[PDB]
Amino acid sequence: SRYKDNRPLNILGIDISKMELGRYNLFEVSIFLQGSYLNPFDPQEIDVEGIFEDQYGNQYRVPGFFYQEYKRELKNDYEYLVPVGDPYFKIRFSPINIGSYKFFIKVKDKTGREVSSDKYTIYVKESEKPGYIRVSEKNWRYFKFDNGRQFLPIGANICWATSKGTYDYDVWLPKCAENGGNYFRVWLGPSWATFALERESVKEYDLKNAWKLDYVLNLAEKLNMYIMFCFDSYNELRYQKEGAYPYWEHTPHYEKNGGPLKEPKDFWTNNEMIKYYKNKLRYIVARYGYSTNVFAWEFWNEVDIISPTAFVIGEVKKWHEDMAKYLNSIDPWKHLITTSFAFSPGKPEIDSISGLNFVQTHIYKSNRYIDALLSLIAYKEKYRKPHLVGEFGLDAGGNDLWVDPNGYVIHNAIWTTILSGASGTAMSWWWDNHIHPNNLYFHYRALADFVKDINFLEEKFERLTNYKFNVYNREIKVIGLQGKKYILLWLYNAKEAYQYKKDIPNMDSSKFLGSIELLIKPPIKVIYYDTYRGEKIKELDLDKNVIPIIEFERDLAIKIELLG
Repeated sequence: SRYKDNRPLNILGIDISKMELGRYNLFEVSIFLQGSYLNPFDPQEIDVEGIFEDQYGNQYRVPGFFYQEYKRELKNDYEYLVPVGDPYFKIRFSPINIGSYKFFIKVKDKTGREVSSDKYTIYVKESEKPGYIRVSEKNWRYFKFDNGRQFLPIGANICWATSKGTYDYDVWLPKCAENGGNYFRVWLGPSWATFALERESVKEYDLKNAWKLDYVLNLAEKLNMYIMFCFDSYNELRYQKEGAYPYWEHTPHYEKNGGPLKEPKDFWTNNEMIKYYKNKLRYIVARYGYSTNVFAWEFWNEVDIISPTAFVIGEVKKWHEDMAKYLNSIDPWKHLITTSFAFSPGKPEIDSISGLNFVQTHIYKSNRYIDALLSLIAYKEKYRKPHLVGEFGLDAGGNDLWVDPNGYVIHNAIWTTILSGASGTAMSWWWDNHIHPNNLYFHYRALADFVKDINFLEEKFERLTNYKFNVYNREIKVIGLQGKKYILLWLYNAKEAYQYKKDIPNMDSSKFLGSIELLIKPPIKVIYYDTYRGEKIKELDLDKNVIPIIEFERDLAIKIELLG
């Protein structure tokens, strides 16, 4: 309770960021107040709210949150944050409709006293922003923005920084975005994470780390990138004796460290922990919910590998059901909600929860991972909601960095996942020690440029099924999608695709190798696409349904337009 107050409840002053702003832009109110509370992060101690109403009958009840300003510097080789001024409270709002809004501020503290402001009027004009990300109503395999444009996530995990903190995101994110990236994932736990809110306590949240997350969210806003926020990771609830980077002994949840829990099993049902967790969800909604650059709220990283002493399937299921209902109810903008598993097929009792809007896969597999991805994507179509391969690599142990410096594994996975029908790319690990130093972003640029003009929401793509290969003395395989106006093929050499010691293909020749016959109606236009240089190699107008395959080293993309 370092931030306690014991004065009669009064609003002292307010600052309004701007009285006119654009659709989906941030409207920020800053509030100085005094009152009686032991913990500004607990709504039973102090409850700040903004009540906003448009001219179309919609009301928004926006929780407010405690804030400390900082000034950042790169002091030697680490980020250093200097506090500026006293902490105070904020309300962060984003308008969905344009036009006029009225709003007022309401505050209640532990004494039961309530105070309110007068009503203020603001004006919202049209903007370029596409809105929040939702599941597509036209094709449940994919995401959309509110404005109807597709959101096809292309990117990687970028879940924490080095000691350089936000200065690492200053480097990684512009490089990702200039190479077709629009997506990343960050971690808000365990307590060592860059953006850890529960750093020293589960009752009070870390204002420095929350400020870093502000900064990175603002950078995503400037770069048109969209972020999955992962609230907790399994390490928090895994005992030392169980390995796999366990952190229970160090986590603030444990009674040894000041928390309410005697053991991780009690996380799911302890009333005090549930209350604190709901307070955390309220803080996250208050501080970040306004942002259309929040793609999704993710409760857990790999909740199935918490301690086996703590995983009770019915309790974990009920907790996800109840927390998804609570989060949705307090989030004025109704962001997407998900969770994840280490077990690649996931847990159907949890994945089928209606309140989880999409499902995920994590998979680290060294052999025949192309087939594994295809199989998992086919399997999870049973849920009739989008599927994000949210973690991918060869080996949780990092063998990738030594065996595949050119990123062929990432390359194979991102092409496989997009052309197998998943909602976006397989999302690599190793952002800091592999993707960036090896400059692997070109793989994403080539894929992004291949799919950029295809509307997955309209094509009614199905996996390619009726094809005949005529290829002699080479074992070529195909992953493909057949749609209303396009067929998209990724062809790979089953031998070479899993061999990583070779230099990046430099395609010079374009000899004839073989053919693929497809069930289509001429005429058609065939585009051959170099998946490494990210460019068209050759274009062929065809009057029959036999598509030549030109020579390639490792893999080749083909885009076929149904003209007839």
